[PDB]
Amino acid sequence: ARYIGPKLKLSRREGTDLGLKSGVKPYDVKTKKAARPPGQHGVSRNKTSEYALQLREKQKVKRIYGVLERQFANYYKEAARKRGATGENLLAMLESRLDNVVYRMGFGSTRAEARQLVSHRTVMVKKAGRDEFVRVNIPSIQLQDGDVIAIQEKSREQLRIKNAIELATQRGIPEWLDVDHSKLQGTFKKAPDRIDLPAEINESLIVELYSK
Amino acid sequence: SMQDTVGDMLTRIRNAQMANKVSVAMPSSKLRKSIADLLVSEGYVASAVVNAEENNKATLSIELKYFEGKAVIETIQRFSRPGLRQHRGKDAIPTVKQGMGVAIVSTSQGIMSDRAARAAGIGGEVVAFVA
Amino acid sequence: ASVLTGRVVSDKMDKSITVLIERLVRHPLYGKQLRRSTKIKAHDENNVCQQGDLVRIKETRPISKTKAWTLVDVVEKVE
Amino acid sequence: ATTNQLIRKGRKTIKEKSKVPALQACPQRRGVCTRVYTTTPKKPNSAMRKVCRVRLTSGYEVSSYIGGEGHNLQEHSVVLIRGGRVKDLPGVRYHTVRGALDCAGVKDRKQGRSKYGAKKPK
Amino acid sequence: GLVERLVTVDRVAKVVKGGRIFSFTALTVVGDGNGRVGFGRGKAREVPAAIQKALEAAKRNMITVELNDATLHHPIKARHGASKVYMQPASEGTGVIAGGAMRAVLEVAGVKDVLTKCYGSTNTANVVRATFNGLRDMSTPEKMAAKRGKSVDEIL
RNA sequence: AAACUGAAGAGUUUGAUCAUGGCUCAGAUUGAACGCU
RNA sequence: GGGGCAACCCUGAUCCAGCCAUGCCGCGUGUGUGAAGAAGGCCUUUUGGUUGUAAAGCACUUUAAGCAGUGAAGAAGACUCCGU
RNA sequence: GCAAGCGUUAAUCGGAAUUACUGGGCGUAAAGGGAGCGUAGGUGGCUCGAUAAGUCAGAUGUGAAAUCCCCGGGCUUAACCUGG
RNA sequence: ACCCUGGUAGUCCACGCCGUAAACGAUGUCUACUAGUCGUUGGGUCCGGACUUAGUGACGCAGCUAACGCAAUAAGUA
Repeated sequence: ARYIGPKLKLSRREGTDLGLKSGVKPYDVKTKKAARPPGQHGVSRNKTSEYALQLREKQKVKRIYGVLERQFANYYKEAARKRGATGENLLAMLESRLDNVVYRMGFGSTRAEARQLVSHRTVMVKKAGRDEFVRVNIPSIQLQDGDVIAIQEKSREQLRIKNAIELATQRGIPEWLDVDHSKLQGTFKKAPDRIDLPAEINESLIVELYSK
Repeated sequence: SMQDTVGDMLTRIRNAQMANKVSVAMPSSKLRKSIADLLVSEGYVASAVVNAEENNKATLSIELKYFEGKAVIETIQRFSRPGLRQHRGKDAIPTVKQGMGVAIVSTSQGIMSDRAARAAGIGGEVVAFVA
Repeated sequence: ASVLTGRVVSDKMDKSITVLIERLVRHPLYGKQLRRSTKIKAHDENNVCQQGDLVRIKETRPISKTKAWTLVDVVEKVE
Repeated sequence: ATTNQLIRKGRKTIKEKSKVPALQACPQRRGVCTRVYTTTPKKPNSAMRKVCRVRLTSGYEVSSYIGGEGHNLQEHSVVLIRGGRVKDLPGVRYHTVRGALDCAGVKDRKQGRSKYGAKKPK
Repeated sequence: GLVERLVTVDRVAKVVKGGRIFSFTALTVVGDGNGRVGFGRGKAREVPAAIQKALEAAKRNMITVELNDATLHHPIKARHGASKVYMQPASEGTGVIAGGAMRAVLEVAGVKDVLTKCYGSTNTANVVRATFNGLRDMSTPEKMAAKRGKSVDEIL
């Protein structure tokens, strides 16, 4: 499954912009309500507890990338087992998802529209070492060091892809990704480092929550 | 009566340092001297000299050390007691204070520190933990 | 091949002795070694050794219902 | 509790018995109602709670609690009994399953419908 | 530039002729986040005055702890009365997995990854004090070597 | 090269406290059953 | 695997198909854009808040399912013929 | 908050250091036998030897495969399969 | 019933049973070590004192304890 309902009341529950709306308007203009959480009361009394800043920090990362709990608790299980820091191996698995990468590269206005491109067989992946361009319809493919992404010839004249590039340039392009607008082709050169993503996400709260 | 000669030795040292005594003395023995010699060479006590007394008896005197008015030997506990002996292999020697302390090990090459036994790749009876 | 040593606690059978072998089987949870013992009936063809002796016994083909070991050497004898 | 004392006697913990013996380690058991009555709870609070005494297929005859507002149980009603005690009711350690066999789901339930065997309203 | 955090606020009572006099006790842990930490608990009739009084009692009960740049140097087992605590160093990225009382002192003292477990009674005041004793009694390889008159290389 | 990574507590006895000590809870798991879907 | 020189026969082993959300895993039920912030519900200090960019509208996309084609690999080359 | 599932019940371990070997207690919270002698048993002073059973180390054989973990490889991904 | 006046078993003796008490220091026995002060019992050795032993007490450090409190006759360290 995936979350279908309104997107600007997710951000509002987190208290920050989640990039769930393409950046044609400022975040405080698309919703204009983003001071109070959604619903009747929203901004009120009661002192939030340690568990609440843990749940809300993990709910936020899940909402950013669009991954549900069962697929996201498997990621933490891969990141714990894996050598090195858990909360940084987790942020790499989520940034190495094929549906996330065709949005960091500029073919999707937002991850939900980049999820709609990978799933609808409009994005080809080529594993580094192999020479064929397989078509894929699995958003959760973990890219590796050297994988090359390319848009399908049938859907290379997409009117929604063409403006997703325009709008990405303002947002910028990461350094661990090499994009080619003319050839509608990219390259997952490297998994992103911890200091290449926003410092407002506190991954230490995520690892803290998955230990009861 | 007394059935733990090694435990008596450590208890004498533990109480003497708790009482800020300059030195601790007890009847001597090769096993006691071997442990006392290791404490000297590990740097936990100043010196340990054996004085041969009459009637084929000996006295082992150990000079204790204090750092900033505190006893150098913070903890000295016995691991392999007579009621339950503890022998370990070369890879099962328990460390003391993450390598800072000494686990006195009785190997076939004599009493020596745990770091020495691992270097020699040899196990033995872990007789005490001193830190 | 497979020799075992123990004392003789009984020798009142014809061409047969009971040997008490001691072992130190260690407790699997508490680590203390408990000294246990089993009575093995060996075959003494000439019926020479008495009770209280050290005897080596080796496993062989069974000679009786509950006897499959044989005496090979008497290292020690009653004082 | 020395080492010699532990290798002689040894620590013996005791396992607790089941709090729902009539089920015989089964999630639910079916039974026949032999009495459908009401009774009063213990000291702190007051009510008339609905209880049915049911003879189960396991040979036990226990009393289960009919939860919800309204029911349709009488003598010789076939009901599913699950575990779970009622704190206010002494000697009641089972709940009758609503909607299971003869017991009907709570008529006008809307929120916690699956706990009371009520279909989703169209 | 000091980090303060409140551990618990409890409502206590005293009995008099007319009835009960309710007061509030607050236990805080103040720390630099760079090795300096300290706890204190204050009592007042109002919660804000109990919190404020707890902070001042903590800023004067402070210690400096030499950490292993992310975590502790060696496993620690300490106790205050009936609360027994235990802490051991953890790898980087593990995080401070601890109970609310243990987490407060460790997080504000600068520890970022440590494995803890509280035994005995989990009274917040005594657990905070038992952890405080363990952090103050914790030793450094440099201090151990200098205590024996040897070098850190001579003492692995 | 690697197999070497792992440890959280809470509620409830009191006018209040600390301790003791039971009970309960948050986790994981299933050849599962049942209810709603 | 059993029988036979083989041809071949037998094999509810096995290889598959059927039923079941019983479990694990994966995908979907759309995506962008949309404000005097529509109506309806709910609260309300009776006029504001909230459902809420949510909806409508506008522009797209067709994974899965459906329809139509095409189409590997699971096959070990038995027999028969030639040569050594 | 989960999601084609979600809850409830049953059941095991956990949390429970609440049988405590790791890792608890016994003046007053439960807990020292009324006291002693003593059998089996447990444990046991110093020094010089012998032995090598315990202990430690090495080698060799064995510890099936699967499973677990590590490094890889194939299923579009994953579950799955798989080489060392 | 408490109080009063009487009063039998018992209390006493011999020989046997019983085997229990808040049979308590509510603290098993045996070792070694760890500031000190003041009593007291039975010794001993010195010069009215001093010292040293084996008991028996009152205090009081460190240490321990939830606290009370224990504290060389430990509930301290083993």
